[PDB]
Amino acid sequence: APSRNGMILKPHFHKDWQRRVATWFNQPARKIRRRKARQARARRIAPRPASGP
Amino acid sequence: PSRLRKTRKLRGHVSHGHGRIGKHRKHPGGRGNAGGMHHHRINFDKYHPGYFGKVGMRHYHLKRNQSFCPTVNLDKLWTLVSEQTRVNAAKNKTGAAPIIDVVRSGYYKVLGKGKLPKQPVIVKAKFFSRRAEEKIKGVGGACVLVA
Amino acid sequence: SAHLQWMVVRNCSSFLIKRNKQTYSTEPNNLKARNSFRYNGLIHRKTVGVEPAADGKGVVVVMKRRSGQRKPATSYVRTTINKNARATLSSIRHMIRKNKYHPDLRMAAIRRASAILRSQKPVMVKRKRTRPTKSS
Amino acid sequence: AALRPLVKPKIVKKRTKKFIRHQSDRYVKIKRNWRKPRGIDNRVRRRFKGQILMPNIGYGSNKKTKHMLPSGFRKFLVHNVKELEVLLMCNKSYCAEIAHNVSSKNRKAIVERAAQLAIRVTNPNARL
Amino acid sequence: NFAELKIKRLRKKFAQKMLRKARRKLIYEKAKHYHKEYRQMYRTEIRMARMARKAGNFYVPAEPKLAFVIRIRGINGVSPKVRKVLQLLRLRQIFNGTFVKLNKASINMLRIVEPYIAWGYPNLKSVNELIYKRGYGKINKKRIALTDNALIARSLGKYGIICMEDLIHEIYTVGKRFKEANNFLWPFKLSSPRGGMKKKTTHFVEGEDAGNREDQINRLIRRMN
Amino acid sequence: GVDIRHNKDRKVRRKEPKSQDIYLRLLVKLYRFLARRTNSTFNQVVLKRLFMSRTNRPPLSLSRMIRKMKLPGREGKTAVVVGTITDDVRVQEVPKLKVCALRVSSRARSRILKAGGKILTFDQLALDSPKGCGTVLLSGPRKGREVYRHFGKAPGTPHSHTKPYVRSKGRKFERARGRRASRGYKN
RNA sequence: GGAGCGUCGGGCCCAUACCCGGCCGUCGCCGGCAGUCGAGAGUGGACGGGAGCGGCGGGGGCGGCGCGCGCGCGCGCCCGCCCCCGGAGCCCCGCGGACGCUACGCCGCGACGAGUAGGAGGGCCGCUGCGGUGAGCCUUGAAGCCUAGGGCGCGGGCCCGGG
RNA sequence: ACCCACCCGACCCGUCUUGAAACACGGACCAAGGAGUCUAACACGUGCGCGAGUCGGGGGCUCGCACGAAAGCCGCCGUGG
RNA sequence: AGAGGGCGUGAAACCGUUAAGAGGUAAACGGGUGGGGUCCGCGCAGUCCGCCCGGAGGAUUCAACCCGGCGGCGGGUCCGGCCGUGUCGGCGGCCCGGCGGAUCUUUCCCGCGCGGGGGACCGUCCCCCGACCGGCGACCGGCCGCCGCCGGGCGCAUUUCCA
Ligand SMILES: [Mg+2]
Ligand SMILES: [Mg+2]
Ligand SMILES: [Mg+2]
Ligand SMILES: [Mg+2]
Ligand SMILES: [Mg+2]
Ligand SMILES: [Mg+2]
Ligand SMILES: [Mg+2]
Ligand SMILES: [Mg+2]
Ligand SMILES: [Mg+2]
Ligand SMILES: [Mg+2]
Ligand SMILES: [Mg+2]
Ligand SMILES: [Mg+2]
Ligand SMILES: [Mg+2]
Ligand SMILES: [Mg+2]
Ligand SMILES: [Mg+2]
Ligand SMILES: [Mg+2]
Ligand SMILES: [Mg+2]
Ligand SMILES: [Mg+2]
Ligand SMILES: [Mg+2]
Ligand SMILES: [Mg+2]
Ligand SMILES: [Mg+2]
Ligand SMILES: [Mg+2]
Repeated sequence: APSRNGMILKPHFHKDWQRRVATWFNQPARKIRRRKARQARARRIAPRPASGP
Repeated sequence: PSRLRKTRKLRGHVSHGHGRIGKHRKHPGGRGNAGGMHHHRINFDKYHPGYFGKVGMRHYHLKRNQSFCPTVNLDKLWTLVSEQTRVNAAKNKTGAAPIIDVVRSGYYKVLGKGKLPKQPVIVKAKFFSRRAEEKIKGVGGACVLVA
Repeated sequence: SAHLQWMVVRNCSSFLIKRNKQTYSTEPNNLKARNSFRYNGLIHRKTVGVEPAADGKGVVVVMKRRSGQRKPATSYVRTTINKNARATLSSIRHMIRKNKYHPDLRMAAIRRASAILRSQKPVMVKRKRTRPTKSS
Repeated sequence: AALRPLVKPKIVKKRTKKFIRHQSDRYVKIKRNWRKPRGIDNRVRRRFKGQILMPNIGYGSNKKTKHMLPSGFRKFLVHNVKELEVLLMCNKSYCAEIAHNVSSKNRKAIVERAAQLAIRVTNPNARL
Repeated sequence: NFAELKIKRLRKKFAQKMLRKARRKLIYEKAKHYHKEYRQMYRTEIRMARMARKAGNFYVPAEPKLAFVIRIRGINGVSPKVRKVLQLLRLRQIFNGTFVKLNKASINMLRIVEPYIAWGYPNLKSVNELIYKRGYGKINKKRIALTDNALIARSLGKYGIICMEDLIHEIYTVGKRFKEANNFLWPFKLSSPRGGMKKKTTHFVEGEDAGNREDQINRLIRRMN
Repeated sequence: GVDIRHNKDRKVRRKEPKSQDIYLRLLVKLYRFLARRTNSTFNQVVLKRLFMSRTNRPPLSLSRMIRKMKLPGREGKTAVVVGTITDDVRVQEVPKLKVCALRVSSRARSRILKAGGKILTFDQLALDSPKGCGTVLLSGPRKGREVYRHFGKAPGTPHSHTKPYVRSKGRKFERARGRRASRGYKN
C-alpha cells in the first residue's frame, strides 16, 4: 500500500529472477584473460600491427 | 552497517516496532499498486493526478535520434569559444566579429535566453529562435543557417 | 600546527590508553601522562619531559629545541641533574621559568622530578615500616 | 601503614542490593541479570506496591565518589610494568589492579616497582 | 605610570563606596516614609468611620484593590476553561499563590476558578511575610531568591523600585508599576496548611476553604507561609 | 504535580557541526571564542552557520555575489559566505572583490584573482576583522534545490503547482484523469 | 451514659501531594572559561597652554549626575619629583598566566523527572571476524568451568582473589 | 553476598483484550538452536568530494597478483547517464 | 587416570551424600532490622603521613661567588649573510622556460586543401639586481642578556645527608 507521496513505481521482480542473476566476479579474471590472449596474438602476427587491418 | 541500524535497538521489545494491536501481517493493502481505483484511490488522486486514462497519439516505431536537437541559450554562447576570441574582439579595430559554430560544440538549436554582450558575432547553427535571432542582430551580428 | 595534529591524534594515538574509566597517554615528554592538549610531548613546538636517570640516581630534563623539528634525531636535548633534591627542583624551575619556556608546565615538571627523587625513596626502609616483626 | 589516598570522603550509596530480574527467583532459566519487563500487565513494570524495584538514573552515584573503592582510590587495571608508570603522578587518587592473566613471576616485578613509586596495589598479596 | 594609576584606581574605588552609601541612605529614607504612609493609611480609615458614626451615617470604605490567591486543589481532572485561567494566574502547582489586582475583568476570572482557589484581601503583614520569607525574583527566567536589592534594582529600578521595601509598597498600594513588580515576583510556593483545612471541596461560606474569604485569607497565609 | 507540557521543552537547533572534519572544527573553536567574547553578532551568525548542513548552506554564484555588491553603498567592503563561491559562465566582467568563503571553486578562484580580487579564509577574516566590521554577509538561495518543487500543497489539490514525483515525463506519464477536463476532472 | 443516628467543637493519625535540604539525570540560560576587574555601572587615556584649595556653589529631593580615603602629595627642598611589578606584594593586577583547558573538556545558575503502542539519543554494555595498534598477556599456566571470597557500576555488565 | 527470624508489603508470567490472578489460551525442568535479512527502485535527511557541471561504468594500458582477483593511470574523461 | 579404551574440558536440569541452619497457614518474593555463619581486612597502639620551622644529636661537599669549557633559550642592531610573501624595475628566463589555446601566419620546413613540425601572438610557469613592506617558527653567523650541566677554583657561622 502506498503512503503519502512517491513514484508509483513498477519493479520487474515477479518472474523467478534469482534463478537468472548474473554475477560479475569473473570480470578481473576475464579482463586478464583477454589481455593475455591479446598479447599472444600480437606475438603471433610478428611485425604486423597488433590492431588488425 | 547492521551495527547502526534499528533492529539492534528493538531487541528485547516484543512487537519489533510494528505495534501489538495491529501487527506486521504480510500484505494488508494488496500487493503493490493494487487498488489504484478502489481502496487506495485517494492517495493516487492526491499525489498522482492523472495516472489513469489514455491521452494523445500513439507513435509506433519511435526512434529518438530523429528528434535530436540539443539547445543552447545566448546566455552562455561565448562559453563555447576560448576567452581570447571574445578578447581579440573588443579590440582588433577591424570590426571583425569571430565565428561561433554552435553545431561543433554539440547544440543544434540556438534559443534566446539572456543578455548577449555588445560585441558582434557570426553564429552558425542548424536552428534559431525568433528572439535569439533578434538579440544577435541587436548586438550587430549575423545568424547563419547550416545543414 | 599543534592544534591541527591534536585533532588528528586526540582519540587514536598508539600512546593513548583508555580503560577503567580513566584515560592516559604514554608518549614521551608528557609529564602528568594526560591525554591533554597541554600535556603532550609530540605536538608542541616547545616541550618539557622529566624522566629518571638511567643510572638510577637522579633526574633528566628533556627540552625540545625549535631549531629544527622535522629532524627528530637532533630535536630533543637531554640533561641529567643528579643533585641534592631541593637543588634539583630549583634547576628545573629556572630552566622552565627564567627561559620563558613552556611556562604553563612548570609546576607539573617540579612535582614529577620530586616524585622521581621519591622513587630513588628507599625500598628497604619501606619493608621495615610495614611489618613490626616483634615476638613472632 | 598502607598508602592513604589524597582525600578520603564519606562515600554514600543510595542502594546497596542488586536489582534483580523479575521471576529470576522462580526459574533457573532466568538469570539475576536485570532486564526491564515489557509485559502488558506486569506488577513490576507498572510500579505496584510490594514488588521488585526497577533501576532508574535516580539511584545514581554522587560524581565525587563514583567508582571510588572503599579504600578511597579508583582502580586502574595495570597489565605490565610499563603500564604502571602512568599512575606515577596520580598515586594519591588511583591505585593499580594487576590482571588475572598476568604470570606469577612478573606479577612480582610489577608489585615492587609500584612500591618504589608509592602506587597502592589492589591485589598484591596473592599469586605467590 | 604607576603611582598616578594607583591613585586613580583608589579614587574610583572611593567613588563607588560613596555611591553605595548614598543609595543605602535613600533606601533607608524610602522605608521611613513608607512607614509613615502605612500609618497614615490605617488611622485615616478609622478616622473616617468614627466621623460617620458621630453622625447617624455610615462610612463604606473602599472595596479592596488587591488580593492574594491560593490554588487549593490539585492538577488532575480539571476543566479546560478553569485550567487556562489557573495558568493565567500562574497558579500551576497546588498551594501556589499570587497577588492579583482586582477589577471587573480580574474578579470575574477568579469567579471562573472559584472551587479551585482560596483567596482574599491580604494584610500589610501578609505582604511582608510573603515577600521576605518567600520572595523570589524572575531574573533571566531563573527563579532566584531576593537576597539583595541589587537583584530587585537591576530588574525593577527602571520604575523607581530599588529595594524590597519599594516592592512591598508597589504590591500593597497597587501602584502604577504593579503589573511589573508583581510579574517580577515568582509565584509563591507555600507549604501545606498547618492545622489542616476545613474542607477542600466546598466553599468558605458553606464551611469549606474555597472562594473568597476576604479578611480571613490572612489566617490561612500565616498557617501556610 | 505541576501543569506544564514537556512537549516542546527541548529546543532542536544544532550546537556543533555534525561533520567530523578537523579544519572546520578549528574554525568553530575560533568563532565560538569570538562569538562569546566579542559583542559582534556577525560572529554569532557566522558561528551558527558553521554548524549547518550542506543543504542548509547553499552555493553562492559569482553573479549573485557581484550584483549584491553592485548595490549602492557597500563599496570597498568584504563579502562573506559560509558556503562556496561558484562561477557564473553567464557573467563576463568581474569587478575586483573581497571575499570570504569556506570554499571557492577553481574557476571562480581564477576569475576573481585575475580581476585583482582578494580571497580570504575564515581564520584570515577574524584577524582582518574580529567584530565583523565592514562586511557583507550574504547567503545562497536556500530554496534552490529541486527538492522544494515537490513540497507544498499536494498535486491534484486545486491551485497547487507542485511537481509530482514521476518516473519519467512524457505523453503517457500522468496527464490523464485529473489534469485534463476531458478525463474526469481537473485541479 | 455508643463503638448508633442528627448537629458542632478542640486535639491528634499519614500519601509517591505541599514546604526545606541532600544526591542522580534531562531541559534551558544569545550561560561562563583559550586567561581579566568587576557587581543597580553610569567610561578610560593622551597631550598642550593657563592656573589652584580649587573643584560643576543644579531637588524636604527624600535620590539615582557627582561627593567626602586625599585631587597636591610625602619626600628631595618658593622650585623638582608624583619614578620601574623580573618586583605593587597582591581581592585586581590590562607585563605573563589554572591545581582547571581529553574545548566532543572543564565550570556555574534555574527549572523539571508517570508511561502501553510508537519514536529518537547515548551505552568505557555484550557476542563473533577483519585493518590498525597496545616492544599487550600466556606452560612461572590462555580459553572455558566452578566459587557462603573482595569490589565497582542506576543498569546492560565488569574487574580482581581461590579452585 | 549464605542461612534463619520477625513486622509491613506482596495473586503468575507471556499474550489478545474496553477489561486477566482468572473458571481465557501457551508454559513439567535444563542445555544448545531460534525470527525484521539481503538485492533492486524510489523519496527525504545527514557526511564527504567536485561544482554548471558531475560521473564511472563498460573497455583498455600497467604483472607471474604473495598480499591483487586489489592499487594506479586513460584526447577512452566522456559514447553515454 | 581429579586423562582408564564412548577416556580433553566436563556447565545446567536432576540425584546421592557430607556440613550448617530452619520447619503447623504450599513455596518463593519486595522493604526494613536483628541473630548466626562463611571468609576478608585488621591491631598483639592504627594512633596515619607530608611541608616548613625551633631546639638537640650525628655525617658528606656545597651551594652564594668568581674563573675555564660545553649546551640551551630569548632578543633586538635585522648588524652581516641565507630564507620567502605582496608590490614595483629589468622584458631580463622569453629562442639558453615549458605546456595550453577554435589567437594568428600556409612569407617558413617536412609529409601528403589536410596532418606533423617550426615561426609569431596571448594565457600561464622562471633568472638578475635594487627599493618598500609582512621580518613571517624559514634559517645561519657574531654580539648581548638569562638559564642549565661539567670541571676549575672556594673548607665551613656555609650548602647538604641522616636520626
Ligand atoms: Mg579491436
Ligand atoms: Mg515502525
Ligand atoms: Mg504481536
Ligand atoms: Mg496497520
Ligand atoms: Mg493492561
Ligand atoms: Mg479527583
Ligand atoms: Mg469533586
Ligand atoms: Mg512525559
Ligand atoms: Mg519518563
Ligand atoms: Mg515501548
Ligand atoms: Mg484478534
Ligand atoms: Mg472480549
Ligand atoms: Mg496476564
Ligand atoms: Mg472467574
Ligand atoms: Mg487462541
Ligand atoms: Mg499446558
Ligand atoms: Mg541461545
Ligand atoms: Mg541527499
Ligand atoms: Mg584430563
Ligand atoms: Mg573426560
Ligand atoms: Mg581433546
Ligand atoms: Mg543436618
